[PDB]
Order: sequence, then C-alpha cells, then structure tokens
Amino acid sequence: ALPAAPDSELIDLVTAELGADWPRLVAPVFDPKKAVVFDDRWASAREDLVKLWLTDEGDIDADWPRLAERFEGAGHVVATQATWWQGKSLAAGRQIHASLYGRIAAGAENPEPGRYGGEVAVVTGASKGSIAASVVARLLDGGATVIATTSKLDEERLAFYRTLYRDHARYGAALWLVAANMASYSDVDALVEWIGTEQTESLGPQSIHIKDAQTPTLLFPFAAPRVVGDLSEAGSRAEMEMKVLLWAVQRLIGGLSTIGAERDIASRLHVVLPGSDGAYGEAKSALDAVVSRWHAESSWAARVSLAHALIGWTRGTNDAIVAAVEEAGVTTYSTDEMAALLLDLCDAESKVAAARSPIKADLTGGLAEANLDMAELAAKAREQMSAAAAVDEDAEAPGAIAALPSPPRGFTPAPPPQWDDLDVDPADLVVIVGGAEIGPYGSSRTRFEMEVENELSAAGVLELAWTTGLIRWEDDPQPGWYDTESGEMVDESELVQRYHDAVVQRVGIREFVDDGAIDPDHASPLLVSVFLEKDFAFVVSSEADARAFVEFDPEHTVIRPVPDSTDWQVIRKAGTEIRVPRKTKLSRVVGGQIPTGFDPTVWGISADMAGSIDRLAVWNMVATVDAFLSSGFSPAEVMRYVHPSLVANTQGTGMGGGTSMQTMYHGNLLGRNKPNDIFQEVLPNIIAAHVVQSYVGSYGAMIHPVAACATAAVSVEEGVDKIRLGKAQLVVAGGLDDLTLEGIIGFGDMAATADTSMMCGRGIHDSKFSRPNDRRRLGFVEAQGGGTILLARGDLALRMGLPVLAVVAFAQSFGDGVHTSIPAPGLGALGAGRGGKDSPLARALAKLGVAADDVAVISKHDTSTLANDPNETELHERLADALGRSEGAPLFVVSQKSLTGHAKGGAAVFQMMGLCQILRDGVIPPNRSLDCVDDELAGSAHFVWVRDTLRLGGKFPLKAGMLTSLGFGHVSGLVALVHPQAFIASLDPAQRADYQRRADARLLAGQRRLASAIAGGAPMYQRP
Amino acid sequence: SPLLVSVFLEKDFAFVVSSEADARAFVEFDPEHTVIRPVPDSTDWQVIRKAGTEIRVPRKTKLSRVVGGQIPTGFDPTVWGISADMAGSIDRLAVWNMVATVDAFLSSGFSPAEVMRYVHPSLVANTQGTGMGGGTSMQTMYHGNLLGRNKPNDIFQEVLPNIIAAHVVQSYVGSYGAMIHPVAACATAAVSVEEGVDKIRLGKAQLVVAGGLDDLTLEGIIGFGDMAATADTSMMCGRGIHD
Amino acid sequence: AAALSEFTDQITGREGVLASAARLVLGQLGLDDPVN
Amino acid sequence: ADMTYLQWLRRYVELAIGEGNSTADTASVGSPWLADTWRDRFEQMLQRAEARLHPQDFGPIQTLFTDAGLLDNPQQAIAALLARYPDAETVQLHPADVPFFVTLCKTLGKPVNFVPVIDQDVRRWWRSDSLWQAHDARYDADAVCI
Repeated sequence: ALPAAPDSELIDLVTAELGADWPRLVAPVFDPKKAVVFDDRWASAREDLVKLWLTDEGDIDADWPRLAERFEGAGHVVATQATWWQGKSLAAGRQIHASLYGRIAAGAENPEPGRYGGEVAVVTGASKGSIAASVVARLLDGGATVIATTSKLDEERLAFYRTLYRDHARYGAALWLVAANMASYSDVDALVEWIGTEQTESLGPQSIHIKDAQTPTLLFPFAAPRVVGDLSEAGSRAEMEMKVLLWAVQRLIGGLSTIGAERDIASRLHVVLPGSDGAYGEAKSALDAVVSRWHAESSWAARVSLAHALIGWTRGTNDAIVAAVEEAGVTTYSTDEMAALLLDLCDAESKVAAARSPIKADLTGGLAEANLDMAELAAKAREQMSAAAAVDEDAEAPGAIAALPSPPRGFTPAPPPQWDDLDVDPADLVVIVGGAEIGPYGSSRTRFEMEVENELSAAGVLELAWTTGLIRWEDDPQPGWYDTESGEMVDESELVQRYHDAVVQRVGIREFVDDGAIDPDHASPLLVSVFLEKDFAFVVSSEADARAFVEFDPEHTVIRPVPDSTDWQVIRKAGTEIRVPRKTKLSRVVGGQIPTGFDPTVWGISADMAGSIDRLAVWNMVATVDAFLSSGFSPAEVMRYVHPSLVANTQGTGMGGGTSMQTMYHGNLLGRNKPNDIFQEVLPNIIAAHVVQSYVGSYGAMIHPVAACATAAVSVEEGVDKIRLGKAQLVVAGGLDDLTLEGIIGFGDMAATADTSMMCGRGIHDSKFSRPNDRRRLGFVEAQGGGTILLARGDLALRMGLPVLAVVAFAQSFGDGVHTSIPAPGLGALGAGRGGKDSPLARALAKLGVAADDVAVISKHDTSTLANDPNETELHERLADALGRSEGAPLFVVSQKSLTGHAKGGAAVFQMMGLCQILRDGVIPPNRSLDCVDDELAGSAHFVWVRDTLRLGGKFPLKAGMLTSLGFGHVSGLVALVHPQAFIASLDPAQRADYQRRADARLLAGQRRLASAIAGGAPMYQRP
Repeated sequence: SPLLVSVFLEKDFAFVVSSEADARAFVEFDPEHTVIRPVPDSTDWQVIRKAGTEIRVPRKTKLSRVVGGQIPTGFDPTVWGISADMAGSIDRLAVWNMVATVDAFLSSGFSPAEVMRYVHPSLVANTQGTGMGGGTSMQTMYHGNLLGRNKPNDIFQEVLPNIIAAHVVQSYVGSYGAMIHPVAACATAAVSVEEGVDKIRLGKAQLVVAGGLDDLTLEGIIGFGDMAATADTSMMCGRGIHD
Repeated sequence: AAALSEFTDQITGREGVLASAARLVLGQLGLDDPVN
Repeated sequence: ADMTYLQWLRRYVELAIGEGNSTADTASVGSPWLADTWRDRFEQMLQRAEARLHPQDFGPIQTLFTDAGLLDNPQQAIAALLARYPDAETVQLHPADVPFFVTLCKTLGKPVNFVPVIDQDVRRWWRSDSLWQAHDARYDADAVCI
C-alpha cells in the first residue's frame, strides 16, 4: 500500500488531466524485428510476364502504352524471358502479343533510373483507399525507396501492401514498412533512429546486413489523427489531434533532418504539409506554426525545405457530394490526379523555389472561395443518404431450392499436350499407377485442393470431418451423418458452411497439440543434482525386493528391518544423490502433425491392431489402401494378372518408429509394461513388413531404404530400377517419418529449423512459418507423414487398363563427395548432366519425346533454411544449362514444403503426388507463405516464382516436371515425371481408346467407392 | 530396465539454492496441489505437495549374466588412424563403418582416389545401409536428455540410420554416386548388396561400396528376451551349456 | 463421538518427537539382522 | 445405388405412370398420378436431382417444375430436367441418395408401387397395399393378387 497510493494519485490525475485511455492510446508498438521489405520486383515481373500470356489478346491493345511502360525497370532476365515469349507468340501467330513482348524486352534493357531516383521518402498513415496510399503508389512508379509506417502489422495489411508494391513497383523501387505509433514519442524516436543508423542483425556465427543507410529526402506526414467516433473523447480529442498533427510531425521533421546534417551538408530535407473553409483555416493555423518556426530558427534554413500545398476536395474518402460541388463550380479530383498535382512540386524547379522561402501553393480548384459551407453540403448529403442507402430490399427469385454436395463424377484434366507417336514400346516404360499420402492435411485430395484454392470442397470437408471424428454415419433413428458431440441431422446443404472453419482449425501447419494422451513433462534436457542425507520413507515390499534394492547400497548405508512392513529400510549417508528429473517445456512448437483427432479405425483398421503396432505402420496401411482403392485397384487383381513374385515392396521408412521408441523407453523407465513384441515392431522395416503381411502380401524384393530426408525418393528410384531390370512389374514404393518430442527438441538445438522464438519476434503468423525462397526464413518446420506411390511398367498398366498418373523418365540419387568442412554445400546432383545432350537425363527425356526446353515445372526441395534455398537454385540452374535449356525459357517453381512442412522421410511422396496432380490439372499452386524473394536468387535466369494460382488450361500445356530432394547428409535425388499422354502416345492407335475408357472407369469406380464408404458402409481394408 | 515404482509421499521436501524464476517454473504446475513458502536465505520458493502426489524413484534391476557378440573388448578405433575427437563425437557405428571401409580398401590394395583416377566420381556409389541405426547413440541421447547430460547439439543429426554411411562417404570415399541405405533388421546387408549389383547391372555405377552395420543395446537385449525369441541365459545355463 | 482423530494425532506427534530425538543422540537402532 | 439420375426418374415414372393405361381409382382425369403422395415423391426426386447434379454446393439456384403442366406431365418434366443437366444420363447416384430414396418411399399416404430394397423386410414392402391391382386393366390377371 505504500507505493500504490502515489501510483493511484498518478493514475487518477492522468485520468482527470488526460483520460482513462491514455496508457493504451499512447502505448509504443515499434519493434525493429517486425519490419518487412518488399523489394522483389523481378520475380513479380516474371509472373506478370506469364500472366500476360495467360490472358487473351482482346485485352492487350486497349492497354498497350501502360503495359509497354510497366516493364521499364527490370533485370536482363526479364528482357530475355520477354524475348522468349515474343518468339513463342511468333510461333503461335500473335502479332499483338509479339509487339507487346518485344517492347517489354526493349524497355527492360533501359538502364537510366526513374525520375523518383535515389530519394528516400517517408509516408505515414498509408491506409487502403487513402491519398497516402496513392502517393506511395506514385513514388513506387517513379522508382523510389518508400518507408511507410502503419498502426498494426497483420495478414490483411501485409497482403494489401504486397499487392500495392507488386502492382505499382518500377525501376529500383523498394517499399520498407514498419508498425509504429504516431501518437507516441518513443516510437517516433525509434523510427528516426532506425531510418538513420544502419541495421545489421548479428546472428551467432555471422551477421546479416539489412539496412545500409538512408537520409530521407522527402516526408509525407499524412497520418490521420484517428477515425473513431464511439468514445465521446472530444474534450481529449481536441488536444490529441492537435498533438498528433502539429507536435508529432514537427518532432518527426526534427529527427529526420538531424541524421543527414553532419553526414552531408547542403542536403536539405523536404516536407509536404497536407492542408485541408474552416478546415482550411485549421490547416493555415497548423501552417503558421511550423513555417513560423522556419522563419524563427536559422538552422532549419539550411536543413529543411519547408513546402506545402492547399489541397482541395477528393471524391474518395459520396457521389452526391461530388455532384453538388460540380454543380457549384469547384472542380474536384480523385486520389491519383491529386497526387500527381501534389508531387509535381518536388522537382528541381520547385525545390529551388522553396529554397529561399517556403512555397504556398494552392491546389484547390474552386473551394478556396467559400461559395458553399461544408455543413451546408453535409446537410444535403445526409438528407440524401438517408433516402438512398437507408432503403434496402431484396428481389429473391421464386425457386429457392437448396444445393447439395455433387455426386462423384470423373476428373476434369486440362487438355492434354500433343506430340507425335513414340517409337518406344510400353515394355520399356515405367509409369506411376497409383499413390496416396497421409500428411498434415490428411489425404492427397484435400491437400491438393488446399494447395490450389485454399478452400476445401464439400467432398474434402466431409472426408476430413469423417476421418477426424467430427462426423459419423448411423442409421438407427434415420440414416445419415450424426455429429459426435450432439447427434443431429446434419443437412448436406450446409455441410461446408457449418464444418469448414472447424476442419481448417483441425488441419494444416499449426501449434503442437498433444494427441498421444501422455503428459508433456516426461522428455526434456534438464539438469538436477541434489545430495540428501535425510530420512528415506518407504512402502510395504518383500524382503527379497529390499535386499535387491540394498544390493549395491550397503557400503554407503545402514540397513534396518521393519517387521510391520516386512521389508528392509535403506538410509544412505552424505554424498548420495537422488534423481528428481525436472522437465521444462519448449512451449509453442508449431509443426506439421496429421489432422487432430485422426482416427485410423474409421478406415477399417481394427482397434486392437491400431493400439498394438506403431502408428507409423497404421499410417502406412492407411496410405497403401488409400492408393490402391483410389486407383481402382486391389492386390488380388495384380495376383490375378501377374505371379506373386513379380510384385515387390520398397517402402522405406525415414528413421523408423520414433514415437514407438520413445514410448518403449518411457514404458521401460516408468514400468509401463512394454509390449513384449514391440521391440520387433520398432525396427524401421517392420512398418512395411506389417503392411505387406496385412494388405498386399507380395513375394517380391523387400528393400526399405533410409536417407533421413529423401527415403521415399530413393525408394522410388530403386523401384524403377527393379522394374527396369525385370525383377518386378508392380512395385509398392514409398516412405514415412514421424515427429517426436526428442525430434523437435534436438532439431531446435541444431538451430537448423524454425524455433518459434525469433519467428514470433518478427511477427510471422504460425501457419506461415515455412517460407522457402523468402527473405526472412530461418529454418524448416518439421512435420510428420508420408505415404506410398505405386510403380508399374506399361505392359501391366495397358494389359490391366490401369490409370497412369505420370511416366517416370529418370530416377537417381547422388552424393556430395569429399568435404571435411561440414558447412560446405553439396552439388553432386549434377551427375545427371555429364555430356549435355548425351547425358542420361537428356537421353531419357528425348527417348520419351521431351526436349530440354520442354521441362516446365520444377518441384524444388526448398527446405526453407538460409543455406539450401540458394544453392538448390544454383544446382537447378547448372542442370538447366547442362541440358542445353534455351536462354530465357521460364521454369515454374512449385515449393510444396511451404504448405505441408518438412516431413523428413516422407517429403518425396508429397512432391511426387503434387507434381502428378499438377500435370493432370495444369494449375501451378502458389507459395502464399512468400512475401519477398531474396536478392541472391536474382542470378537465376529461368526461374519463375508463383504467388497466385496460375490456371494453365488450353493455353500452356505442361509436358514434364522434375523432382529434387537434397537429403540430409550429402545424399540427393532426381526424379523426372512426364505427362501421362506419353504413355498413350507410346501405344498403337488401335488401343488408346479402349485403354483410356478402362482407365477412366477405374478412376471413377475408385472415387465413388471412396464416397460410398464415406456415406453408406462397406469399410475400407476388408481383411478376411 | 523395466520396473514399476509408485509411492505417495506427504512429508517434507528438502531443496537446494535456486533462483526465484526456477522455483516459479517448478511450481508452475504445482500450486493447485501444494503450498508455496519463500526462503530468503536460499532465495527460492519451497513447494510442499499434500497427500496424493507421487515421486519418481526408478529402481533398476539387472538381467544378470547376459552374453552376446560384442566387438573385442578394449577395441580402440583410434589405433586405425581415427582421430580421438571424431571417435568421441560421432556414433560408434559411424566409426565402425569407417574402420570397415578403410580395412576393405586397404586389404584389397585399393584407394578411392585410384577409382576416381579410373572412372568419373559419379559412377562410384555407396549403398551402405545400417540395420536399425545408432541404437547406442539414441540410448545415450535419451539418457543424456533425462540426466541433463548435455549431449552434443548435433548428435540428433548423427543418430539417423543413414548418417553413418553418409559420414563415411563425406570422410573416406567421397563418392558422387547413388546413396541408398536400406533396412531389413536381419538381412539389411544382403538387401544392400542386391541393390548394389542392380545399380551396377543398370550401368548407373561400376564400383559400389555396399554393406551394413547393427548394434546391440541394453534395450535390445531386454526386448529380445521379452519376446523370448533369443537365447535367455537362464535355461541355457540350466541345461549346462557353456557360454 | 468418533474420537480416533486425537489418538492418531498424538501417536503421530510422539512418533515424530522420538524420531527427532533419535538422530542427534547418536542412538543407532536396527543394527541386528535376522541370521537364524 | 448403381443407377444414373435420368434412369432413376425414368424407372419411377414407368413404374408409377406406366402407359397411362390404369383405370382404377385415378386421382382425376388428365392427372396420371394415382395419388397426391406419388406426385409429391416424384417432385422430391426431381428436386434432389437438381440439387445434386447442378454445378454448385453453397447457394440455392432457380428450380424448374414450378407446379404446372411441366410437372403434371412427367415425361416432359424429365425432358426439361435433361435439357438443362445433360450429364444426368451419365453420372450415377450419390451414395447418400439411396437411404434418402428408401426413406422417401416410406412417407405416409398411398404406399409405393414397388419394393425399393431386398432385405429382412421384403414381405412387408411387397404385400403392403397389394389388393387394388385387381381392378385396373393395365395389369395382367396372372400378376395381381386375387
């Protein structure tokens, strides 16, 4: 109560003098670690080059000059790619696109900077649909560094400013952006000291340079006081708005003019004052404070170029007001032309004019004279808006019948590409015949729709609710799906509108939720060492047990018998130590866990089997049955068509039962009876062994590889090798990995992954932790999952009418070689390019009728660390040059790890499935976790980073794609998948129609069987 | 060792000097089941849980006289040329793989440099697949995690099954060839040998360093005896059979 | 009239008292072993 | 479960309306239905077909069959449904429409003219309201219960 009294007087005198909301509304929010840069114009330029082709020629001539001058400042890569697109337009016969791309290439070569060149501008209060946003856009058009502050940095404003830069950037524009409070002097001081002194973040071994230096030569104090009318703060608003304008911008002027004073004399800062009859009077009053200071102090004469414009009226931040003023006679403007007529006074002539004395320019086109009063127009405005906007009706049409989830119909792939009949026979072809994954988003269908349009369909929502346990089918009162928590008739008309949010909160990259039903305080590195000499309390035990306890003790204790408890008591003297393991918690470890509440038993797995064996084996069973029944398949059909010894299984688990080993050790220490056979069921190969012994029962070769980051990829490679040698014709390849508490603890100890501390420090959302090819990445988000993919040769697929998802043109792994220095990077995946046109990769692709220029999409590894993102780009660039890739050909980058995270052993399955679905559908998924690509990635002359879903239908057919999995520990992997149309082109014309019909029937049957087991019954994994 | 201990204590809890933050972290989950008392002399807080709480005192038995096929006792891999720091740092499976690789090459009058002289570095592969992968390494890792033993922060990278052969490549042979390290848990080496001859037949390589390694741990013997699928010393001694 | 609480309390209190007295009077107990 | 929506509705219409040859307790003249519940069942069939086939899942869309002669004549009702959903002849029935059909055949009114499923309740389905068929000439004397 002693300091609480004067503190109470302070708080209530603040309440009386200032108000009860002062501590909030004055609180500081600036943090130098939460700044964001948006200087990635080249990648956006390449994506816009692609998007220009993706739109028809009917919307190009109408914007020929604007699109012509939009690519005025860009790299040589953009010019080369524009020439490539111009040549392709020549080939396809588009003269209008030809001229547009040629002019784009010519403009990109121009090396003089924009007229807003080399000037750093500070704009505050830049909100959506505001004059500040428009002046920022014009500054970016001029190619100027703009450091704009904001009230808060969240996802919505992040997207708004990202789109703003990508739409308006030119030349060497770079939009810096921080979250600061304009009503707090501490944040103003931090802002000026950080726009001044350089910012070089110093990480442990090495430092990272971020901000070289900048003296802001332009300032736009456009920060609005506040748009708030629900506090009745007029008594305090009258002073706080005066503060936020006058004293805030004056101290901002002082701070921004201080930095460049002693560094470079005769470098005089320039400020534009927003001056808005009564409002104009207040603007003039605000003027003749700062300008009065200018005429007073002689230091500001040589350091600040005070200038100001009498702004008029704007039509945005309605139509009735514009009509009224245009009837009055004052000519109004919108944001863009007013911004032009405002920044036109920042040239050499206007600055020279403002040098000797401040300029007082009037940009009012008739409202300078008080012909009409603001309240006079406001009365008409209000009496008309409560006629126009006051009324609100509806014109609903008579029908009004609810809609229902569509029945399972066949897929709608993009129009297949065309190439001539292949001389190759399906005997020498290896095709991907199936494949399913179980990962952060569940199956592959939900994961791919998530990746494409970021919203689940009705089928996906229904499947994810069914699997996670939110929904269950019962037929006792009335057949239908019953909610597990309350049990009602769910209406299929509102399935999405009711369950979409719950499912998306149950799925994706998210914070670690404990689904193991065990306490989280049993595994963590911590030290406890205490020496006790006090009494030792005990419990009733046998004499033999006491003797066993005191077997090693007696030299360091005294033994006393207790007849009542029928045991012996041990009492160790000083020097003995007792183990009391204290367990800490690395709280908020976001990961890529499988969907919460994932119940494998609803897939048909028996509960006892799920409880007994490791969950990795259960996931492998689920993935295998999912792949087979999704491809309209069954192992029994394979055995009907081929001998049981010609079907093999190479499912190589990543590390092998991590949760199983940790649980077995926890049981051994805690006495938890350890299943006497769990040690057999903890080996890495036992997962695939149980899968074959349960579902498929193949007699083929059993090779389960381990690479710890590419197990699935290298298993797939060996599978294609076994098919090529003839030892098999249907190989069930794949791989799985798991994340455990030990895994995350050690990986965070490595500092090679995304530890939540710094990522929260930079204000990055939990789901956007995996940001490959991004500027502010600092490690991968480890995940759990994997799956299986089915390989077969063209003979079995054609003889059996099986669906072909892709054709494996090349599969291989590589090492990195002698490198004693571990941090030295690896580049050994270039062994697939020795000789160029004679290289094995090029030879295989040509054998399948695919040129080097014909590879379109690269599914990079992209672990999202500091190290392996640029070097993988270098590796792919060298591979492209070795294969003789044409100069300037685009190369779409699909970085799937930004969605599912880094599942160590199962990463490759996700990549192969994603590439197959990309080739089937023709759409390029976006990397929505990308804000700006790094500067060192600009050396790639072919890559095209995708930020929005490119829907390449009949306009751009993707014919091939390449996989790369740079594993952990000098192990690599290269897989090239060709479009399924290669398989059709391989076989004779008298067979393709029948094969296509049978394959489509198989796919439709598989997906409708999925739907039937979703609703009706007949569970998956029928084990006789 | 698997043992069950479950005792509920309602007596005094002696403590040691610790920071107030450490005491608060200790009593983060406790306070609903205890009373907190401060001690200015020790500058900490004292947590005293009432009845119903349990303290972990893991008693460890001994499956006495277990026999196995351990490497020769006193085996010193550093006498083969392995540096002591490397032997201490990485798992002993990786050290054994180093020893085996150098032994094979030198016994055959070989050297990887000669191979690179005769063929391109991309045509020499390495398919050494470890059986389960660093069992002693993970066992020591978890013991250090629980005992606070500060394990090397990179040992989690050096416990994965493939990292043994990976480190062997990065140290001795430096091959650019395919890296396929299988697991079969009783036939891993034969499986790797089969896949190596497969790669040779396809022409992806012409010198493949295949092989495999496995380790016996306390967990290994304990579980193997748990399934009764191994030779448990009890009945074997009961039948009067020499070790 | 369940009065077992007071007898249990006094038994425990005097047990604690004798235990407290024992460990500084260097009075060793239980030095015998069943050797029959 | 193995029927397309088009042939589903065609089978229902053929089983109920037939050739228009029924001459026993007709609802009216010019109305081929023998009961209002039968036409309600048919309209619900058509509405479910619309709600399923049409390419949308969230919002209500405009339905045809605005309770006019375009519904009282079931053949042209099916034709009008086909003319706007050309896939009705190809896409098979959703698995959730089979329990819906079974329940829809169990509503109160004149019982259905058929047996929807073959199960434990086969006789109850078959013999329910099976005595009126002896009074219309559209059925043969061998096939009716006398």
